Amino acid sequence: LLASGSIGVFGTVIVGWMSNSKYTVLATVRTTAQLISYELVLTTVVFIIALIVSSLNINVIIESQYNIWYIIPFFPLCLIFFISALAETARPPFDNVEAESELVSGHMTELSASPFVI
Amino acid sequence: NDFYDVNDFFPVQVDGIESSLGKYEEFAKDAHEWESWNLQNEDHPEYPVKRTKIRHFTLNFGPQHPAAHGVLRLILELHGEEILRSDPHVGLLHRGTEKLIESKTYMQALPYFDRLDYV
Amino acid sequence: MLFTSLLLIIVYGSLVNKSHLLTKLINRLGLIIIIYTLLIHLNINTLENLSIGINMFNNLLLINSFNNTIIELILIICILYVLLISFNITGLSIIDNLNYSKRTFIVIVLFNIIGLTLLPLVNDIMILFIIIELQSYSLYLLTAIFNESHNSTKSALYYFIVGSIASFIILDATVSIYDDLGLTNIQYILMYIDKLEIFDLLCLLFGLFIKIGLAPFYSYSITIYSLSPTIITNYISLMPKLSILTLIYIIMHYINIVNNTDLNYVISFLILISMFIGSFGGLNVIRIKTLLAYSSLLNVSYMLLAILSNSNESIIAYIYYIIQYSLTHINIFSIILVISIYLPIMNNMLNVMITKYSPIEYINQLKNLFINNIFIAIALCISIFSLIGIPPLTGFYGKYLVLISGLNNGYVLLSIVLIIASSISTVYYATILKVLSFDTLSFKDIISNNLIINTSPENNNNEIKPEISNVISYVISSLTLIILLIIIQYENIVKGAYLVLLYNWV
Amino acid sequence: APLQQVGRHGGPNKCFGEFQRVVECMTNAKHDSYEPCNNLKNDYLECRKHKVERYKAFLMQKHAEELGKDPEEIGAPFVRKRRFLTSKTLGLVDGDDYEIGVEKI
Amino acid sequence: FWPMTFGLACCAVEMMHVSAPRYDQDRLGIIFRASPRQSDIMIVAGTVTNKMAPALRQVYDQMPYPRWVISMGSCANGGGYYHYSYSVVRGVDRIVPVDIYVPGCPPTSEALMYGVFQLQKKMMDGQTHRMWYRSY
Amino acid sequence: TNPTAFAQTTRYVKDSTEMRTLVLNLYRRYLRHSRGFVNNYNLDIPASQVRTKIRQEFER
Amino acid sequence: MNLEILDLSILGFYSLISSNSFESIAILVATIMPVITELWYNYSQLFALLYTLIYVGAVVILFVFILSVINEKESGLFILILVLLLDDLDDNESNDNDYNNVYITDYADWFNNYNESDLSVIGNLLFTEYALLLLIISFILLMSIIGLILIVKKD
Amino acid sequence: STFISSKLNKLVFLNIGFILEIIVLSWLLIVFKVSLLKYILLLIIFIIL
Amino acid sequence: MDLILLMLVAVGLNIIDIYIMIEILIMGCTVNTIYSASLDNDMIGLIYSLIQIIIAGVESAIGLSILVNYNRIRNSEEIE
Amino acid sequence: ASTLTKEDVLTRSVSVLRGFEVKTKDIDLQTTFVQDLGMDSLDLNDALVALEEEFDVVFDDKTANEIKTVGEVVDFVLANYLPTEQSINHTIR
Amino acid sequence: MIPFEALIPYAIMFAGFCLGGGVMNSAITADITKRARGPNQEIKRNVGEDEGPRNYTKPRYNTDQWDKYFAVRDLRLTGSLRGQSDNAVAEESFKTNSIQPYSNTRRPWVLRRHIIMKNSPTKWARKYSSRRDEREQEIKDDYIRGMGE
Amino acid sequence: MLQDLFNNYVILVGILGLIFLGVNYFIVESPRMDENNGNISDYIEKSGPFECGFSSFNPIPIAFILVALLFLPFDLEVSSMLPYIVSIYSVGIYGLIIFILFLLILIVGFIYEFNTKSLSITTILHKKNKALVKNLY
Ligand SMILES: CCCCCCCCCCCCCCCCCC(=O)OC[C@H](COP(=O)(O)OCCN)OC(=O)CCCCCCCCCCCCCCCCC
Ligand code: SF4
Repeated sequence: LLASGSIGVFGTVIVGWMSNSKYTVLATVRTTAQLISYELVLTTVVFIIALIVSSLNINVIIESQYNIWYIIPFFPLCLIFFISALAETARPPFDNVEAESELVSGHMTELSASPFVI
Repeated sequence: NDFYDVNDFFPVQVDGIESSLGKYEEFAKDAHEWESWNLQNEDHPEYPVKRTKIRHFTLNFGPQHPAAHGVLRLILELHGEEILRSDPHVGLLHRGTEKLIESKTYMQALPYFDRLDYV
Repeated sequence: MLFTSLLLIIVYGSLVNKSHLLTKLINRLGLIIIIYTLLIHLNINTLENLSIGINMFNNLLLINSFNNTIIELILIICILYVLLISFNITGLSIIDNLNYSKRTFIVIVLFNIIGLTLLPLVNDIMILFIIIELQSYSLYLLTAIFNESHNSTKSALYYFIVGSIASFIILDATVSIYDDLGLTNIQYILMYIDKLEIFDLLCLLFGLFIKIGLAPFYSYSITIYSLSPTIITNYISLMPKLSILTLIYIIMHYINIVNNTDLNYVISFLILISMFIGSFGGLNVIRIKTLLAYSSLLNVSYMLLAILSNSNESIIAYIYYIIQYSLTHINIFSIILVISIYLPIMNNMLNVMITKYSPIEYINQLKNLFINNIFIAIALCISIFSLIGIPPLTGFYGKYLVLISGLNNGYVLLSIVLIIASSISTVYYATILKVLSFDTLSFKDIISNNLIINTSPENNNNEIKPEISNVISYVISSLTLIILLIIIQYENIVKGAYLVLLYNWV
Repeated sequence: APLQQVGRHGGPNKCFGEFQRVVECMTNAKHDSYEPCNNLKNDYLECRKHKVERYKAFLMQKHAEELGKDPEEIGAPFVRKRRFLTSKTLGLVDGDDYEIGVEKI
Repeated sequence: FWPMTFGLACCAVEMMHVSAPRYDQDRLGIIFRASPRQSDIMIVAGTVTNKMAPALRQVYDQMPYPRWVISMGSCANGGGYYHYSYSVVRGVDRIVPVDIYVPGCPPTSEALMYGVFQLQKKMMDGQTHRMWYRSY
Repeated sequence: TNPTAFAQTTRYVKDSTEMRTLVLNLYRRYLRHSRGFVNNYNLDIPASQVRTKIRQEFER
Repeated sequence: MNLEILDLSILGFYSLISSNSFESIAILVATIMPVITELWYNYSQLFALLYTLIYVGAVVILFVFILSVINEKESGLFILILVLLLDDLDDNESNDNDYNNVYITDYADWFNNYNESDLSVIGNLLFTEYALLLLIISFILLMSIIGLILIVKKD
Repeated sequence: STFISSKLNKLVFLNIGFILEIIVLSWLLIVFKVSLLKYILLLIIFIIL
Repeated sequence: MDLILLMLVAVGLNIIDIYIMIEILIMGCTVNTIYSASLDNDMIGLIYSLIQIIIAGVESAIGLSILVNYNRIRNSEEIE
Repeated sequence: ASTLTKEDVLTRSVSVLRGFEVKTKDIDLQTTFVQDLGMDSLDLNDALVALEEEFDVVFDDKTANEIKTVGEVVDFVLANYLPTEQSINHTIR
Repeated sequence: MIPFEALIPYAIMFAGFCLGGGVMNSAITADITKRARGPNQEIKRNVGEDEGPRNYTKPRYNTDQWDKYFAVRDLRLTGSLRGQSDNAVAEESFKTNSIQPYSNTRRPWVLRRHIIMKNSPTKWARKYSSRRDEREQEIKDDYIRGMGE
Repeated sequence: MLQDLFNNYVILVGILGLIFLGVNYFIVESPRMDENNGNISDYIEKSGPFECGFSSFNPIPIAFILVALLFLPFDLEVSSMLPYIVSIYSVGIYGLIIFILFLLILIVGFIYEFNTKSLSITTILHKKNKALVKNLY
């Protein structure tokens, strides 16, 4: 699950890196580090939960929460997980990649029709 | 100039360059191939490097931008991200209201003022 | 003691304010750490007990009396190098303040000593690759420690690429060995020393040959040494060979069990070719560091003949040679860091650009050193005479002992070439002596006040003002008399090398 | 001494036994030389790559070619597609030949 | 119906009020976009000066088809109050083709929505593909 | 506040000869950038005519 | 139809013709993906995922990060296909014919009732048996943090 | 010596392509049988000329 | 075919292209180790492969850092 | 470095100077611009930039507003020719 | 004042998860159960009159190496990877249907076809040098050279 | 554990990629049908950048570079915690103490890069203030 997400990160930065538009090519160096920086936080949080159950299986983690939900012992990690999740999808308030007031559509200011939808 | 541009240490006098098989001038016509024979260091502060005057990254924060709540052409000259110089190009909404008021009576000139600050 | 103190220096250096006095004082903290390391090492480690060979850390590291000799030598030579950065090499603030502009200099050096001292001890292919990277990564950082310099950064980029290919060859040989046997520990591989492809250990040597600058790979080492600052070249051109040549000797010790002749012919092909380039190469050069780069290659060629022969006299030849060559190397570079005060100053033709990184860069900048400082000129003369091989200096006994090991094993062809190559190289060692002194009598009575040393301020005009700092002068004098007067205690030293064993026993 | 040849479950793997018998012989004190352990060294290499046994398979393939022995009648029956390990092939009494389910266990 | 945020002057204030809570253009599927690539409707809301005119043509050319242009207010329509000025284009239809003209100074928010509703009725009347089968 | 690129101070000259040096200097500056004028403005004519028409307006 | 051959022939075709640094970084990604996919099937699924997590997620996007920093500036069809065809003919990495033509099996056994993943054993040995290898690695990582800052940081 | 040293000076130049190519050539010494060394010794002597 | 050194034709003409070839070269070593370890059912080979992947990452970071500072050293006027 | 020579550069100076209509079409080192060529204000300055375009060189206003003899220009160019800057990737590879 | 028009999309997203989950839980359970009824298609489809209530088998997760040995062992007994049977004695076909898979041990395709990954000091000696292979071929030869004794 | 159901999913997603691209290419009206003024190629006005209307023509901070560069050492630290996760029980206290030591040495790096403030962008170029000092005679 963490490996698959990091392939998507590579997909995001490639959009602008093949473009000469200043707005589109602006959102690569800032896009790259934002996803790079909050990937360590998201990866470590997943590993702490995996450490509490000593399993890297999704099904085992869910079943391990029968008597207690990990929001009660690890509430701070849930805030940290949710904050990190916002950055990885580039959602606001971590919106600086595709900021309309700052960089218009970001990488999508050069995208239209099917490349925009996908 | 317009298109390109070009010490902390003692000026050291080196005279009499010689190797084991002869002196410099005896092999100076071949030393263009021997790169360990280059007398021109590339770290000397006086090293002439003809570098072009590449203009600073100049973004056009042009009118078609949500930030430009009118018609603004903001020209930003920056080093990296920190802004060095900014050149606002106003006038994209110049309609010559001041020229038009002079041809209308005081009662007709009033509506020209609701259209200065729209809000 | 080394590792624990390194963490304290890392944290402390990042706290205190950036200044030259504090940077120079922290460099004197490292000089203590290296000294403390030697006292703890010599206390527990003894020749009499390490003779059998002792496995450490789950057999990953194996230590014996041959490796133990070099660890103490490495620590000693690292003390003499840190004395340069920790005290004044000239005393002129303009030239010296380069050594104190970097706070991580001593930290990276302390990183390397951990890398250098553990490499001879490795006993697992898994830890061989890790340790060789710890040493290799520390050299690239030290080469680029002066990140403002264009030549220094260009050299580290060249160093990183060549070393990366060198490390890949080393990594690939170990993988191939693991493919055949499935074993990682070197002792377990020795059980199958007759059942594995012995040329995969040769592919391992081809990687270690790149890192010591052996022809045909010599090209990058000459370029690197002639571009880095003289303080940097003084370290990176000697230290890697101290710890890699010890490792190469051990790997060749295991290899000669099966006594494969094809392996010896290829290595003799490289030793023979390197002597040719190491001798004829330096004939037409103007840069001193390029000259000492070709000089270094020739001495590595001699030291490989002792390694290649690999007998009981080869331990003595290698152990003695590696010690005397280090002291000679330190002595020569220390002098070049000092005699830069006698350079003239312009008040023209050939437009020679000098920088604060290599103030002494050309051989003819040694001109008239017999006049400006006669005592230090003889010290440079004695050091060069040792490299030539004039008896009864230290250099003669290195070549004499190497020849014994070489001819006792039938390397007649290589023994004659090394004696031809030694004489050819004497031409360009003699040029350094020609520049030092030969124009003395024409320049004897000259009106010289434009030297760099003449820009030093006058303190009192009543007290005596020595021209050279205290510590650097004592080091130069000590190593010059040790080079010169080895004949006095030579018999004890050589008999002190008969005892260094590598599984000889009985 | 360090562990070598550790299985994917933490225990000794297939060829650890052979390697251990080699170490016992090499580090033994009653041996004058390493000659007696030469056969054990071959077995450890044999256990890992089966080079001698693969060679024996090559001759039995080649010898049958020069005699005309039919491969289908000297060799052993095999199935290449796992979906067609049908109960007819497995020999079950009333087994169909319809494919088996190898989608999800 | 994603327009392009091309508000120039006081006509743009009424354009933003269409998106305000009371009228809520978004409830009809109208989202203002800041780029021609993602927009198909150009709304000229304000005075088109001579200096702005070449930029307006460039922004128009960068919109992928199909595209429609609405002229809002008297300035865009025919100059308006500034018809006899030395720096005002007397009608944006001298620069780009205009599909519908919204009258007013400024048009009320409902007047602009009537213009948008009128254009949608026209877009639903298109026969782009039946034209191929019959007219072609 | 700092002036923009290629800006100059506005000084009222009082000598005739002084002006011509400025006038002649400025002429090459137009000529020097002529190729860039074509490149930046994507002009359909070679830079030769761009240099050609600059000179005429000075003489006027 | 071992289609893994066709992926590399395309890859081997574009490695001979790449000009800029955009295509050079593309050869990297186009090489890991066959490496990951051929590890996912066949040999080791654990190290296919470790490669994606560590190579693609960590060291590959660093290349494109610095390419945007460095710069972006600036053969014949007969010779390429001739070279690729010549490269295509001889693909036997080893010359033990029996080792490459004769198949082998293993026999399973039930003696291992404590079945756990490979990453369980690797951690079991790395944190106990070879704890020196693990500790030196954190030491090599430590030197890099110091090493990066001294090389790049200006003041 | 003037002839030999003038060739050797032409070889020391900072160039990744040159050093990389030399290294990969040296892998041939592991492939060729050792009895071919003297021919490589003659071939080297020729390219001096 | 590769005995004529064909791989030199396959390496681009930028310093960054050399860095990639070093990674692709080392990648072959790790894949070889994973291949042997799985066949032998030996986890010690998998420990080696894990170290090779981690060590090959540190090598990339240092090399890029040198390359990055190499690039800015030319573009070091900064007199604006 | 500047790999140019005084004799060779004049050939580039001669041929490019041939591009303006003059009373005397023959060109040497001592050929002047007002007398030997008969150029006014604008014709001279067009020649200077044309020579600048050939030599990768830019005159200064001090020199360019005072030139009478050609040889000074050939003196100017040889004393003011620098190699075009090499990019980071081009230098070492 | 709860807006129901605002919650309409959520009730549709709730149905999206339920649609996928409802299908997966039932379809996979039905398929696993049906194939665990007997060794032929005329048994799997039909339900006998004298058969009792049907006991569905839920899909299995978090397996290990014993579940790969148990699955094949169940296959040789019932014709299904998750068959059910508790006969104290197996069929006599159980002793002649053990499946032992034979597969090659060749290096990956990328390791031996990549334009760059295949170049190495030791990989050339494996590919172009006979030194290793002639030495090993001696041991293979001496296997058949020792059958005489 | 069987993964033939997973394989069909990956294959279908691969097929879904070709469908998304081509569905646009088969449903858009022909350029002649809309306005005929040209294809995307010749219509260079439509096939160009967006610069808000006006036609115009990366020296990034070193702090951004050190953010990305230091990502790599801190990533290899996190990825090498993976073996400890699935073996926390069977390594016991011994592997737990080693793991903590493995983290302390890396933390000393965190201290070093926290004290130097390597990631801070800083402002060395601007934001200067001075004291007006009279120089009476
Ligand atoms: C889901 C599919 C994702 C891939 C879609 C693109 C497929 C097209 C084929 C490229 C991929 C083949 C793998 C080999 C890399 C070749 C890269 C290359 O040489 O450039 C290709 C691309 C188009 O340029 P082209 O005309 O082909 O070459 C001359 C251009 N001066 O030059 C460009 O850089 C244009 C932008 C392409 C960016 C692609 C990024 C690299 C590929 C990573 C994704 C796929 C991973 C590899 C999977 C297949 C491996 C064999
Ligand atoms: S038409 Fe009226 S409201 Fe609209 S921009 Fe012009 S003056 Fe303003």
